[PDB]
Amino acid sequence: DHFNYQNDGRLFVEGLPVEQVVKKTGTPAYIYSRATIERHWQAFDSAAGKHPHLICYAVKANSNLAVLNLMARMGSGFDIVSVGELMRVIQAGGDPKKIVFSGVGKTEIEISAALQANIMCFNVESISELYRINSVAKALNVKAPISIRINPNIDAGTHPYISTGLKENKFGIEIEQALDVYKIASDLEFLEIKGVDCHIGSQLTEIAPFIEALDKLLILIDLLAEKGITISHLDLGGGLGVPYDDETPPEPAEYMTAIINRMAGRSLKLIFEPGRAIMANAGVLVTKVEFLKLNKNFAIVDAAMNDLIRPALYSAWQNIIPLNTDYQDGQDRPVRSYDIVGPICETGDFLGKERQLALAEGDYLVIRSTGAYGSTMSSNYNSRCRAAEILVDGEKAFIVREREELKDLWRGEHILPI
Amino acid sequence: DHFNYQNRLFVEGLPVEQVVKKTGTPAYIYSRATIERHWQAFDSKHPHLICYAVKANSNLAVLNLMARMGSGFDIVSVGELMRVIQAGGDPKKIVFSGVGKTEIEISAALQANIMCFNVESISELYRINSVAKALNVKAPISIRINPNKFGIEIEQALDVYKIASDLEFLEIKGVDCHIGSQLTIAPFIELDKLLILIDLLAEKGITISHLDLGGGLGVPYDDEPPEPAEYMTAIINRMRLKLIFEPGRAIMANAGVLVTKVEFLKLNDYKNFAIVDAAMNDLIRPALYSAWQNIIPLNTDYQDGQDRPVRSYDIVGPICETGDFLGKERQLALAEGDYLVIRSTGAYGSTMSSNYNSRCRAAEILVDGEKAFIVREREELKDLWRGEHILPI
Ligand SMILES: Cc1ncc(COP(=O)(O)O)c(/C=N/CCCC[C@H](N)C(=O)O)c1O
Ligand SMILES: Cc1ncc(COP(=O)(O)O)c(/C=N/CCCC[C@H](N)C(=O)O)c1O
Ligand SMILES: [K+]
Ligand SMILES: [K+]
Ligand SMILES: [K+]
Ligand SMILES: [K+]
Repeated sequence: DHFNYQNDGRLFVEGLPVEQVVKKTGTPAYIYSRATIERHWQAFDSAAGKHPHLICYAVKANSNLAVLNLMARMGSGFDIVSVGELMRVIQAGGDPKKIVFSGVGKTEIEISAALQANIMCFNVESISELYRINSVAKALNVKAPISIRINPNIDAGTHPYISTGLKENKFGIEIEQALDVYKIASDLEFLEIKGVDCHIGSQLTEIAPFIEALDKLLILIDLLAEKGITISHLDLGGGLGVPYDDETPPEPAEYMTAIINRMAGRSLKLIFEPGRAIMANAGVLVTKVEFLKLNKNFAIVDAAMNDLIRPALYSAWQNIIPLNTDYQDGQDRPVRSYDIVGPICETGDFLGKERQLALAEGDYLVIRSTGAYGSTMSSNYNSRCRAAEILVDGEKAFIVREREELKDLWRGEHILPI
Repeated sequence: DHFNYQNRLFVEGLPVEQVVKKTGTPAYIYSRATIERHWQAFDSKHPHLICYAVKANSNLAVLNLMARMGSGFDIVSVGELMRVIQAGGDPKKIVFSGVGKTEIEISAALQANIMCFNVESISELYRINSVAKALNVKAPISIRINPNKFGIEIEQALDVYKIASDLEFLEIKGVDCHIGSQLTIAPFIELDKLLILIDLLAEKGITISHLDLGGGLGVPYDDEPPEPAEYMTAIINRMRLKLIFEPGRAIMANAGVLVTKVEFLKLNDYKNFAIVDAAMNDLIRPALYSAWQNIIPLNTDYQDGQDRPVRSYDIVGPICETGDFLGKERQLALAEGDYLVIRSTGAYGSTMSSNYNSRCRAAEILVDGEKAFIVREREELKDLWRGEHILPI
């Protein structure tokens, strides 16, 4: 990424010092690198090269309009999970023909809207859902393009977590029943089979499971050919992991080449739905130290679990680094071991534990790797306003989401008449 | 609880099916009577104030109910301060907790002339004093004592209470604590150590006008202890002071439910799923804490002749994570299209909700006898991207 300390000592985001942006906007603030976003999307797109492909960015990772728009300009497709996401993508100028719609709980209203926007494909997750789609397509007199989200029989002795996740969880149709449901789809008049889909998990740090999944889906495609069902594309979902702490996942290029090499001599169109791998390290969250409480030690900062929930919800480890490596204001900064915690009234409200840091009250800290599943999971708990989000381009910073104002908190609320 | 089966499930005088028919699902539904009863149970001589913990449920109508009964409020942000004022609450009956209070929040609270700041750090004393000084007022204060990022350890109580005394624009009014939540009596009482501390402060010349015992009193979610009356008694009996209480959950938890519609049933030999239209962005307690929330049908005796084989279901929402669930392994008789009611969601329900997956926040409805009011309108899609802009290249 383009978050880089300089000979100066000061942290920069592309051409701008981070301190400079947060001085205008205040904290807490999400800050995104345009260059990092673009580089990361391209790393995926290029690596797929001559093989017929679409990159359907997973909107759920970060749905900000400016962010989406960056993708839309580069010609990206989008993977969406709601009508809210559909409208976000259209708003941002994304091509609805390049939209696939995932989700186990799609409503008739959402399916109608997506049909009327003429999206590429519905990635279907239940039998009940097939009937619903067909039923809505019928009422509009169109033909709904569909894949089935399939759960391959990944080998558990080689990928135990992925394998049981597939088995235990609400997503997809188990491969053992693939043909049966693909059949039902074929029999349905207002559906039109276009593809096969899967998504095997998230933050995966190995190529093997992806390949394993591909293999079994190719086998399935072939079995479907023989049964006189034609398959125009194969959607391999997202799930490619990133370095948060010490992990070394495959980079997008390597992940893609393995997948392409496995495509051997086929012309089948490959759809990918990455989210995290594109956005995670394309953003940070900046926060200001309010107080230090010394005993265990606490740095109390102005960001909290409503701004970033990943640590509280998943025990995610997110690196926390200072805004300057060489402070020359002569303030006393004893290195100590701090829990970094926010103002919210729960013990669960923390951003990181046991960090070795040299801090004075008033300092700014940067939480790395917060570009994915950061602002999208944010809330107003404790009636805190959602953070500003800023997009940096070279030497220009643009506010791509304004900090909420207090009077927005109770918008649409009503007291009882007396 | 005025959520009661009566034929069909009713909320006070109204069938639940009737309200959700107008508003749609998902929807939070609150009982006015239950809220009032629960606040009164606590209130019902010894000089006291009940400072409802806004964080549990900060909806304006809800806050207003408390305000009408003369309640005080415990707040943790300027956002909560403004909510309480907006709902017609008395700022003189507001105490302000929180480890991370900003100068801006302290200023606003001073200017609104609140009862007390429950202080959690030394640094914070200086900040308050510093802002009070700049406004030329005297900030009323307790120290939150730990008999966690929270509080001052009792071993250092006197030392910091001293520092406070030495500060001119602060004025020591009280002693405060909050020991945890969903407790679940013995730990409460084990008060004792704070009274001892008060006395040690008297001897040091300091005087303490009030003692704030926080919230934390638990409720029945599944099979769980003390009702408010009994909790209070034990505290009174063990007393003399003016007692401040900050209950949240014990007032609101079972004063509300969340209603949701079954979209699909996915059947497998291995596991079954009811996919509903509510999710972890509407109610995060199961995903975040593995909280058990009871999930019950809208009707015990369905007379539409649909086939409802009893099965074991996980109840899950439309959000794209395995973590998005509302409850696990429930024995339920369901058909697609049925409405389910998730109980005990009046506290830490909507207040922790978000827009993840670009889902609009649920409508919230307050029932009074035979009248239902929409106390929070469902968000519209275009509210999702409020304040967002694409780059102009
Ligand atoms: C059908 C489908 N496609 C694509 C993706 C994108 O996956 P990615 O490449 O971003 O790993 C997901 C993510 N579904 C799961 C999201 C889990 C993230 C969690 N809130 C977190 O913060 O880690 C998905 O469910
Ligand atoms: C000063 C103070 N008063 C009252 C309460 C809560 O009162 P209760 O409702 O316990 O009577 C809390 C913390 N409250 C702690 C967090 C709330 C629980 C979590 N979100 C949950 O859903 O279980 C607090 O910090
Ligand atoms: K067909
Ligand atoms: K957002
Ligand atoms: K004083
Ligand atoms: K715009």
